[PDB]
Amino acid sequence: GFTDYKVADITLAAWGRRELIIAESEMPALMGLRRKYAGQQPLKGAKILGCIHMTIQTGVLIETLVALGAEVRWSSCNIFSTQDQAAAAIAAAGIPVFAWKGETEEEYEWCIEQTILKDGQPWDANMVLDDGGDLTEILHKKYPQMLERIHGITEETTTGVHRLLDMLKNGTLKVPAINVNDSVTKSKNDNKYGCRHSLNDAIKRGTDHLLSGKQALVIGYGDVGKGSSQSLRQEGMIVKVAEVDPICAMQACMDGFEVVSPYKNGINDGTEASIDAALLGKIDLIVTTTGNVNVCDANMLKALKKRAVVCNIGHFDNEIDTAFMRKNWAWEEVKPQVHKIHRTGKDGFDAHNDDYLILLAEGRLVNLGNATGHPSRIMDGSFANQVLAQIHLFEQKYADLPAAEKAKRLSVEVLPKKLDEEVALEMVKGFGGVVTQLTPKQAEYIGVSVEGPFKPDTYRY
Amino acid sequence: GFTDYKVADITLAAWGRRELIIAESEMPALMGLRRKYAGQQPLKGAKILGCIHMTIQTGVLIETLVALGAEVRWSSCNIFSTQDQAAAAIAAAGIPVFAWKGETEEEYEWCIEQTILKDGQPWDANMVLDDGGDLTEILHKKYPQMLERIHGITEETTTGVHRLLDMLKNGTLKVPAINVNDSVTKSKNDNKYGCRHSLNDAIKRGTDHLLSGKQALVIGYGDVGKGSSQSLRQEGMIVKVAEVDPICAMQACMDGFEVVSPYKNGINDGTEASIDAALLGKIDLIVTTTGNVNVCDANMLKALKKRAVVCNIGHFDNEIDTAFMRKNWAWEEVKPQVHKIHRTGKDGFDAHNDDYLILLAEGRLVNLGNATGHPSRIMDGSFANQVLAQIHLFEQKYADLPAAEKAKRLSVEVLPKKLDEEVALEMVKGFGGVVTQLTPKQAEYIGVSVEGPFKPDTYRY
Amino acid sequence: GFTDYKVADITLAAWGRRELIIAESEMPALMGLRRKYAGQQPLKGAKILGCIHMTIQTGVLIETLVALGAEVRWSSCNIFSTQDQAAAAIAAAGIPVFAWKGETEEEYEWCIEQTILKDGQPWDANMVLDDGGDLTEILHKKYPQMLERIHGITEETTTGVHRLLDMLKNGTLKVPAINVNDSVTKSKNDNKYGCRHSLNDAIKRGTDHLLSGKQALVIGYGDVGKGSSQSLRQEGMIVKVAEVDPICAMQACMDGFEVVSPYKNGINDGTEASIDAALLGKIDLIVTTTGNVNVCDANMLKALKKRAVVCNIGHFDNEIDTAFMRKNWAWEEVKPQVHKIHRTGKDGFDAHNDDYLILLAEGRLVNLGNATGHPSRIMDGSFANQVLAQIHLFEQKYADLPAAEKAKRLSVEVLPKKLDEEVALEMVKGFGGVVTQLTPKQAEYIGVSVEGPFKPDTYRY
Amino acid sequence: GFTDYKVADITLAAWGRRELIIAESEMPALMGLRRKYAGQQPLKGAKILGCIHMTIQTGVLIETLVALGAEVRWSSCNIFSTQDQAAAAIAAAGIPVFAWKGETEEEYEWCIEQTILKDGQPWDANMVLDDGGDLTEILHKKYPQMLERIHGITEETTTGVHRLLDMLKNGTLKVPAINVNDSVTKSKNDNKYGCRHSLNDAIKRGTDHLLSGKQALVIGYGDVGKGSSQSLRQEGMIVKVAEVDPICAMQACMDGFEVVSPYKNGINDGTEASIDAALLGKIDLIVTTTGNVNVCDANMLKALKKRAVVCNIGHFDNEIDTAFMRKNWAWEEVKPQVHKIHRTGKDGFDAHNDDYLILLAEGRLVNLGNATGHPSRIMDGSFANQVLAQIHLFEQKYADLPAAEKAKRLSVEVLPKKLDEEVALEMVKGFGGVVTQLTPKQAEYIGVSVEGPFKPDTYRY
Ligand SMILES: NC(=O)c1ccc[n+]([C@@H]2O[C@H](COP(=O)([O-])OP(=O)(O)OC[C@H]3O[C@@H](n4cnc5c(N)ncnc54)[C@H](O)[C@@H]3O)[C@@H](O)[C@H]2O)c1
Ligand SMILES: NC(=O)c1ccc[n+]([C@@H]2O[C@H](COP(=O)([O-])OP(=O)(O)OC[C@H]3O[C@@H](n4cnc5c(N)ncnc54)[C@H](O)[C@@H]3O)[C@@H](O)[C@H]2O)c1
Ligand SMILES: NC(=O)c1ccc[n+]([C@@H]2O[C@H](COP(=O)([O-])OP(=O)(O)OC[C@H]3O[C@@H](n4cnc5c(N)ncnc54)[C@H](O)[C@@H]3O)[C@@H](O)[C@H]2O)c1
Ligand SMILES: NC(=O)c1ccc[n+]([C@@H]2O[C@H](COP(=O)([O-])OP(=O)(O)OC[C@H]3O[C@@H](n4cnc5c(N)ncnc54)[C@H](O)[C@@H]3O)[C@@H](O)[C@H]2O)c1
Ligand SMILES: Nc1ncnc2[nH]cnc12
Ligand SMILES: Nc1ncnc2[nH]cnc12
Ligand SMILES: [K+]
Ligand SMILES: [K+]
Ligand SMILES: [K+]
Ligand SMILES: [K+]
Repeated sequence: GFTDYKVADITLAAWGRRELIIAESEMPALMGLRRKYAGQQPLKGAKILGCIHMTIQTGVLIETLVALGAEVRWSSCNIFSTQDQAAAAIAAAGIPVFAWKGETEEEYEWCIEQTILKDGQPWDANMVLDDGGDLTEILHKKYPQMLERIHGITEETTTGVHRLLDMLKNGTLKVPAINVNDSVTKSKNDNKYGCRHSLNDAIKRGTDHLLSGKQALVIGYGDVGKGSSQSLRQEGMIVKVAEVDPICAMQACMDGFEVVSPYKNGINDGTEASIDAALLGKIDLIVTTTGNVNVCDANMLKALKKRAVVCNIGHFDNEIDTAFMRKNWAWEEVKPQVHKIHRTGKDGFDAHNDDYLILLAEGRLVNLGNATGHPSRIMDGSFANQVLAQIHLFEQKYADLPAAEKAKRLSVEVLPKKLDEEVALEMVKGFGGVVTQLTPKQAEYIGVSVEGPFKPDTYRY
Repeated sequence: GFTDYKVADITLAAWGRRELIIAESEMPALMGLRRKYAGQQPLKGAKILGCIHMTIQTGVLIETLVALGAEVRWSSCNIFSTQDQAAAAIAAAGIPVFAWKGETEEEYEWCIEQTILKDGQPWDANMVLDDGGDLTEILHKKYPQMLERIHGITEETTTGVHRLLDMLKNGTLKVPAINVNDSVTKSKNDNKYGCRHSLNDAIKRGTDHLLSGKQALVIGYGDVGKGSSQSLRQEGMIVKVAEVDPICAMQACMDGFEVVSPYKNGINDGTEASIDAALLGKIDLIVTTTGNVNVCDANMLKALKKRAVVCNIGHFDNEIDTAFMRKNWAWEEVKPQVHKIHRTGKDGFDAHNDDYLILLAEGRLVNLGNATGHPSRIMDGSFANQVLAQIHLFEQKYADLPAAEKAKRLSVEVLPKKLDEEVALEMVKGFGGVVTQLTPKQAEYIGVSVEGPFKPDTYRY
Repeated sequence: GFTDYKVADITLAAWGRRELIIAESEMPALMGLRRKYAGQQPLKGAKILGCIHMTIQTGVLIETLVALGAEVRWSSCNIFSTQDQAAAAIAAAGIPVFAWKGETEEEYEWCIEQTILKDGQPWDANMVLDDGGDLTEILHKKYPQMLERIHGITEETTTGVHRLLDMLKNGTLKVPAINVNDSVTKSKNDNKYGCRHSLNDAIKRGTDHLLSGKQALVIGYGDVGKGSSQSLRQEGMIVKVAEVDPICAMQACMDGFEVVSPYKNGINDGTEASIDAALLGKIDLIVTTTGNVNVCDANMLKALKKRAVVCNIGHFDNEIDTAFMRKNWAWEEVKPQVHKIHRTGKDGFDAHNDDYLILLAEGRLVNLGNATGHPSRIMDGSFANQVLAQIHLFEQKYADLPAAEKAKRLSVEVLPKKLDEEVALEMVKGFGGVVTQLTPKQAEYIGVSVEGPFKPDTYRY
Repeated sequence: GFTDYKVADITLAAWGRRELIIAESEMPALMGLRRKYAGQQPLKGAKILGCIHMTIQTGVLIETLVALGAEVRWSSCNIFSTQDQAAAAIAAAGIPVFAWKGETEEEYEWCIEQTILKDGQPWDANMVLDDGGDLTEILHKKYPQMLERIHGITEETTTGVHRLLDMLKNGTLKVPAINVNDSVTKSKNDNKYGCRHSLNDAIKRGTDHLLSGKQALVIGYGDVGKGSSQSLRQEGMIVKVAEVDPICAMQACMDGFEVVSPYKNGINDGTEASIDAALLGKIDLIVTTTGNVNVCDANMLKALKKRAVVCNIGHFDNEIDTAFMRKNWAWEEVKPQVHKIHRTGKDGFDAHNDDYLILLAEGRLVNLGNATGHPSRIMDGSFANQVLAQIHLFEQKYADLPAAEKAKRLSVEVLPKKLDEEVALEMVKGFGGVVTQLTPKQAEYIGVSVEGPFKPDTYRY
């Protein structure tokens, strides 16, 4: 008689459950934590508000937290990223989840609100797991009294960490947080290799376009930009890379990419004259990866080669000026998450017009919107970190401390390197890899313990 | 009338000078510093003891320091790494240099001593530029009075930095140092991409072996191991990777390599029984990249496939147990830096014996020993950092500080990120790359200045 | 009032039509033929029985033949390869098509029969377009009177060509054929690069498995094996290749793959003892590419690592002994075209059993079964060849020739090189590529016409 | 007391002999033929004029022919391709060889003449082995009476085969020939993979330039162009490809290269206006691979980016207009086979001029001129074919036939596929590869013998 959920189609549960069982076999770090901590129940009494893409991989995360003793209430952090079979399997297990693929913005906020409210009143939540900071922001702005009982936030992604650090700098962050993004087994695994796997996957599913031999422009060359450029280059695209950070641009050059700017001499002065129209007129695919605002702007969209594909793999859709396209150009839906944007005008469209762009996922995160996001064996690292971070902040019991004790603990921290290494070891063993053990003499020679950690905290990998 | 040098053949100078003029055109960051600072003469009065591979690239470094006002006395930090035409060109310019390819160990020490002593007495040195820490160690052990007047050390390489940090922790470091290795435009340029360019280069020059289709084992997957594995994989080798650090091993797996140990279950217990003989018996090439001791040990050498190539690209030769091979097996020189090691015994050799290994550079740094090390356009980054570090420590004038002020400044530091970025920008422009400029709104959106720095100090790239 | 069709769901037609309009923009060679020949109507009077995967790409092929004057009746050549929106769009256009994704074998035969018969009697067919030879075989065995009036067969694929050549050698082939497979713009485009695009695509859609870091075994290294191995290697798989042809195996070695056999010393003597159990126990993915029989046999399936993925990209499913798996092991459907094969026995299954294989598309062509097959821009080459071949055989009018003249024309031929080159030129222009024109002196120097052909017929590319 | 030779330095013989002994271990097909045929002496009585690059690999070929009973007289087919240690080792073995690195054109012709003449009179030669057709041409034009006693020519390379086919077409070829180039274990091994190994090798040895991140233009995309493009792309160059053959251009696009022409719209009308100056002004490296004339012409050389590298890997230097550069621009030798070409004029040069090109090997085959050509394990295939071809033509005894028998045998033929496969098998075993044996049922299923051949003669691989 469980009704405390909202999903697209509960009859997808058995399919979702089959995929969860496969995903468990692909997630040895996460399932190792389930086995290790199940007897101890370290999350007994935890009540976790979770806001992260309701995929099969998030399902394994949810059920690990529950297996460790937690209660949860769950929503997705993006309108297109839910896998409806994953949501159904979680709801069928008696877990409150409010998520479906293809929400409206109003439905998106309503879903988050259904996690925060139980029976019309604030749930007695005491932990937060977030991806991008939307739940964290709603709590601080609209439900500040609830933060009086919450011990911590564990934040998944680069954009969400930025938002937390802004709150900390401004003195508005109310509970301590763990930056899960910056574990090496997250940032340099999920952010990079996850996008390598799933960017070309999403473009193929949405368009079935041949990529070999065509010209791509990747805006950004951080972790997501690195993985995205490789996703395209390994398919045979001719990839050009734009960057504002000269160190990242240096890496792009050494990795074998030509570094270009959409703007003449790199100067974005707001005029059409500043656009390198020759460059943009040759691009078949543009991908934004920055976490910044308006990096694929209206003048760039006007200058792109006819029939170019436009997509964003950063957290928020404002990387592309889709608002300009909504105001000026006609949208022809090809299928869900695939639209032809007719640059002829806004008053209907000609089904045979040759002057259109193909926009994927309406500019929302394309790997999750047009495919299934990162694969389970990659998300294993990110979500093992999430579980460890939830255990730590819940055990620390910040909400129970005296006000003086709270002041010294109000921070944004990362996990210790030793735990990062232990997650990595389980990942390596999952591939069948065999890590060598240092001899006592070798450990002494390089100045480390045989057990690790093996690198100083300054090490960049 | 200049005689204050010792090189292989001074008649090679004109050839060296032609290569220096080409290298200047490949080193825009370093030559940009030469142009920016020449008028100001920031190194006027500096007297630099330099100990680093006497290559064409080091020649451009030397002449940049001199162009900024320094005097120098120079030696190589490896017995096989000098390019004799580079050494000749520097000596022909009136610069004291003591370096040739193929020194003995006694000659190597004598060359360092010739930089320290001028006319039989300590030179009036006040700065140190070092690669690996050998000059730094000799000064601390044998010439402490000279360190009294030295303002700082700028150290090039991972191994040298480790030695500095040991001295700092023991309270034996006498002057402050800059860790040049850990600029991103050094570590994630030189250490990685430099070895990608130069490892396969050296193996080809030493052996002319086809690499495609053959089996390689790379010991280590830090920056050098990453570049080395790519150097071989891009040639079509089937590359396996060993590691003690599970995070580095995770990267190897995600990069498409099989992670293996020379020892059964990774346990190095000193017996032949622990060697994975089946694995080592299929390896055609082994490369050590660790900075550690005895990572290609006697039992591994005994188990390698007949005619395997053995080489080391870490700083010191003790990565491979070459002492064991000198004691037990006969060495047939093919040509300089290429030896067949006959596993039949040590009492002469059979020129037609099939049971040998090919050892490159007698186990010393193979890229420099059997080829020319990293290319100018990569060394541009490392050496622009060296020049900036020399300017900073020389301007700080630590030797002239009172004892109480010395105590506050005795440290090992890295260059600020802003300078790292400015070096990278010159490198990118050298490729013809165009970096984009943030708009004021974008810079505000991500919380940075339009001029940078663009990343927090914690960022790993 | 059109009812002469059978598809899954006619309401998918508008979606299919949108994808056809996109595919037209990705198929410049095929659309160029449509424009070049539309006025001349070279297929006026042609009545084409077509049997080839009812995809969007085949839709553009069908509508090109119709635009040139043909009437057609169409079926798919595989039970899982139809895209239902493509079938719907073709039926909605008034074209007889009998095809849906997920036919039974009985439905598959019924669909072919519906093209052959119209209103219960033989259609007035005079041309055949086939992929794999199934329609060709049915006509020869069951409808010889129909072949009397058929001018030729244009055969798409390696397996179908082999079947034609068998009939020719036995004197049972009744009408001439064009081997479309062996145009360079087919075999060395479609067979190789098509599988490079679509193999990893299908595995991702079926399983969402990370491929990087895992072990693959590709059986075969012809055109399909070459593209398949690249599809996996570019994702970071560690790919091993099996072959019976030592020249193809040599290419695999030089391409950077380890060449292995499932059998000890390559000897397939039918016993379990001949299986290299150590090798197969480390394989995460096996792909068959051979066009041969039982190349992934029962003993290999028994020896594979638990949870390995098993798939076939050759034309027919008998490359894998799926009959053995149907007889002995329980099948758990995950979703359409994805089955867990439980090696515990056949009397039901345990949903949590760890000892299963994942079989894709029930062993049928995996790229079409689990994804969408090759992309439009690659199929452009194959299908431009098909149109040219249909024009040529239809113009030759073999059925109308006297017996003595038929005897001189009964053959299996390829298209002339000049047409192969003209197809390629349109493909290159589609990428924006610019082919250089020889000067008269250069053309004389190498002995060719400025217009081509540029290579002798013996050239292998 | 052997004096019938001319080499650079006979004291290099011991070094050459050590490298020959290593090369034997890298050439299993060739050494397998030595072992197989040594007892039978199938070349007893053969007297072979040989004209092919006097490398270590050619040394193993020579000594295989001698071991099979032949006498030989040898020269190089290029002025820069000899390895002086290889020439010395052969001369020290008592084999007549006339070859050194850095011959003049006059010395080149004199060396060929020393093979043709013994003691001032024509040698009683009866077999010819040639690479490029220079010896074959001299025999036909200047020594036609010698061809009356010669049983055949075995020709190594694409350009030499073209010359033979021209003679055959004109009725001027006097003896039958075997096209060794067109074995698959030659053309699709040597021509492609050999250049992949040795192009980047030669550029690194000549210039030590970083290649990653720089722009290359490869003229041609046949076998040499394919291997050359990969040599550069795998180092991280951004490679553009020019072609006159649209099928080869199609392959370039699908392999992930942008296809461009040096001429606007591909039209080479002889004017400077036709040069795409924007394209050429961005190219850092141009490589000619065509076997054609003037594919890197004077107007292209004028338009290249300052400091671009120019080289040719086709057989003859006339691919580049070096004559134009000799007449107009000053040459500054950096070192042997490396020249800066100063575009400021011809009246001396400024050592610091920035407007120069770097020409490698004076436009002669760059892999052999600036490095050591293809590696032994690749040349194994080519030279096993050469030995088989020499055995066959010598056994056929064309010169001894009646005039009527000669007419029916005057042809240019390739080796049978069965032998091509047997060479390939030895190559595969050299990598440790294991070829699978077909079962009787499988061989029947695909219509081949279990022993091969496995493909029809039309197969392109
Ligand atoms: N879709 C996914 O699965 C996924 C995964 C991880 C992270 N993310 C999101 O992707 C975004 C990027 O994350 P990251 O970890 O790569 O961050 P990052 O900071 O490592 O990289 C962002 C890069 O963008 C560059 N950049 C900023 N403004 C630019 C501009 N105007 N033009 C060009 N380059 C510009 C920055 O210099 C930086 O190198 C964030 O929004 C993050 O939350 C998405
Ligand atoms: N030849 C060159 O041009 C060049 C360039 C840069 C640095 N170096 C030298 O190369 C060495 C490595 O430098 P780095 O910057 O890559 O250091 P690093 O710390 O980044 O990498 C060394 C790696 O070796 C691994 N390792 C240690 N012991 C091991 C063992 N027994 N088995 C397997 N892996 C083991 C460590 O876990 C680590 O990841 C140093 O000696 C450095 O000075 C050489
Ligand atoms: N799925 C697709 O889209 C697609 C595309 C083109 C062709 N095909 C089909 O794929 C198959 C292969 O086509 P192809 O053009 O690559 O043929 P091919 O003749 O070029 O290659 C087949 C290869 O299999 C090898 N082989 C045969 N028996 C073997 C065995 N027991 N073990 C290992 N290797 C073995 C052969 O030596 C040969 O090199 C055919 O059935 C063809 O019709 C499928
Ligand atoms: N250096 C080496 O080790 C080596 C090895 C093998 C062959 N070769 C030589 O290399 C040359 C090429 O041999 P191949 O086997 O690759 O021949 P190929 O016929 O396979 O390729 C030559 C290519 O050049 C193209 N081409 C011709 N004129 C052109 C032009 N003006 N612009 C652009 N492309 C043009 C042709 O279309 C063709 O595809 C020959 O001279 C051959 O003897 C050298
Ligand atoms: N599959 C996935 N599940 C959850 N969050 C993700 N972020 C990226 N891919 C994801
Ligand atoms: N190493 C080599 N020896 C002889 N001929 C060659 N052609 C190309 N490389 C060669
Ligand atoms: K997924
Ligand atoms: K160098
Ligand atoms: K498709
Ligand atoms: K060689």
